[PDB]
Amino acid sequence: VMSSPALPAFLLCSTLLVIKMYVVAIITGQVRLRKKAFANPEDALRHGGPQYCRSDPDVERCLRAHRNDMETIYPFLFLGFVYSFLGPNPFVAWMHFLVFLVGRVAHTVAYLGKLRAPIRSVTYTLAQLPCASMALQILWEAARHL
Amino acid sequence: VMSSPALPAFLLCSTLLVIKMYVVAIITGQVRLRKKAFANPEDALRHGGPQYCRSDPDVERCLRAHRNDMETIYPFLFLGFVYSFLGPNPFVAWMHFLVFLVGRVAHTVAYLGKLRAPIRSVTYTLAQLPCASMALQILWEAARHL
Amino acid sequence: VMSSPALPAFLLCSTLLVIKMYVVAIITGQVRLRKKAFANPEDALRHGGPQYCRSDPDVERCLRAHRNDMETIYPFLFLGFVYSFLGPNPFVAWMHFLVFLVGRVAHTVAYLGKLRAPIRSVTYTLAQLPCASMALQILWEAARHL
Ligand SMILES: CCCCCCCCO[C@@H]1O[C@H](CO)[C@@H](O)[C@H](O)[C@H]1O
Ligand SMILES: CCCCCCCCO[C@@H]1O[C@H](CO)[C@@H](O)[C@H](O)[C@H]1O
Ligand SMILES: CCCCCCCCO[C@@H]1O[C@H](CO)[C@@H](O)[C@H](O)[C@H]1O
Ligand SMILES: N[C@@H](CCC(=O)N[C@@H](CS)C(=O)NCC(=O)O)C(=O)O
Ligand SMILES: N[C@@H](CCC(=O)N[C@@H](CS)C(=O)NCC(=O)O)C(=O)O
Ligand SMILES: N[C@@H](CCC(=O)N[C@@H](CS)C(=O)NCC(=O)O)C(=O)O
Repeated sequence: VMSSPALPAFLLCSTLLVIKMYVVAIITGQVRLRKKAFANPEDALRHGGPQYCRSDPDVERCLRAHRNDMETIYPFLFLGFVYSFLGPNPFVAWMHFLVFLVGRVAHTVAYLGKLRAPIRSVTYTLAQLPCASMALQILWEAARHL
Repeated sequence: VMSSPALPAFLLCSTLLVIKMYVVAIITGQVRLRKKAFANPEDALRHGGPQYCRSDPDVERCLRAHRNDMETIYPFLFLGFVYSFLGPNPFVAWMHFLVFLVGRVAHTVAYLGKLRAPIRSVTYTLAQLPCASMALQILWEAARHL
Repeated sequence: VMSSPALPAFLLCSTLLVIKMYVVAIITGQVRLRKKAFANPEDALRHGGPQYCRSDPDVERCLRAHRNDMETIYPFLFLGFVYSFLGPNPFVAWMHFLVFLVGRVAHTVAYLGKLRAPIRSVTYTLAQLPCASMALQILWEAARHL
């Protein structure tokens, strides 16, 4: 874990974000049960009848949050890992990771909490900035070692 | 591949799971062709007419299985890789990886096979346990190296 | 970045593909705004009224492209990273990475550009070939080190 100075901070933030995705999965399942809105007939038949194989807007919202997480957190897992080994200034690296972590936690709160626009969109954009920064830094390092 | 004692087992299980996702992709395409249920008008027009740009419940089921795989296997790819370098007891590490592998293969069989509830849900939960375990172990290691 | 001879090429292609996914995300948002097709009521109310919380076929197409990217590029990020450390012939490794990069960029152009079938399907298949190749190579290396 001490293979580079930024790596522990990266691994902490990454793992917290993976756990935060698992929390979204748990919430999704709870909403399905409470709203009786299942995706599969076999599930519905166990939980009250075929009429409960149906869509629900709160379930759909949970799925959108989880999807957006997969669109953003998964690339961070890759970029941040690589970036950690490029010898960034450790404080600058911490700032990239913390901005991503806080932005993404805020995004889920804004999404699942139905907060007014543009709160969710701002949190998304915030969190994408350090990702864009890391991606460009990796591109320069990779290109210059070809 | 021998950078740590758990790494070969991790790479074997991971790669098998990636291949298993590719199998879901292949099945999905076959179901679209057999049910004549395409997502895009350009595809439908090549395969019999515009009426075949339509949804189908078996195609939707395949997509749900693939989505659930992306929600669970992708985090395992990250967590298990990191975990392999944390000096776990090799047998304990094997058990984490094997439980995930067997649970996830069983999940796809249960999902695509339309097995009765709660078989799929149990397989999901089974497989998530080693992921939760690895995530917490990474969190402690990362935190203690800050 | 010089931990193995193939690694710089891998990191270049990977990072370009992550950026290409971000481009799909940007396009998606622009299409939502231009078509006034938002997924959430809070978004619609900010952009003209509740009637604009609605689906749109161009938005749906963008989401399909992004989903297909997550189904294919994310596994490449894992496989290609591992493969880079297995001592492949560097030119052969470059060819795997370049075929994936070109195939995936072509896939997005074909998808978002609504190009006739089977252009998108061919690009998908093209790009999957080096992934299948890397996966099998990893499987043999992992298995033989058990
Ligand atoms: C990582 C998980 C974060 C979960 C954040 C959940 C935020 C829930 O927030 C709640 O949302 C409801 C609308 O959904 C409102 O009616 C409640 O008043 C609000 O507090
Ligand atoms: C990794 C890929 C696993 C594929 C598992 C496919 C399981 C198919 O299982 C089949 O499903 C049908 C319902 O779909 C049933 O009608 C068949 O009897 C059943 O055998
Ligand atoms: C990485 C991002 C690639 C973006 C490729 C966008 C291709 C857009 O291509 C455009 O698509 C339209 C149909 O959608 C056609 O009407 C236009 O004539 C065509 O040029
Ligand atoms: N797939 C996204 C791409 C753009 C994006 O990620 N937008 C942010 C800021 S508006 C978001 O939170 N989107 C909501 C979502 O993905 O459901 C979308 O459909 O909106
Ligand atoms: N996205 C999931 C989150 C919870 C989850 O993964 N549940 C498991 C056990 S019931 C599952 O197999 N879900 C089916 C699915 O994701 O389609 C869902 O909508 O259910
Ligand atoms: N999830 C895919 C699995 C198969 C696949 O990836 N097919 C390629 C070639 S036809 C594709 O471009 N699919 C379009 C898509 O995923 O929307 C699907 O539903 O088609």
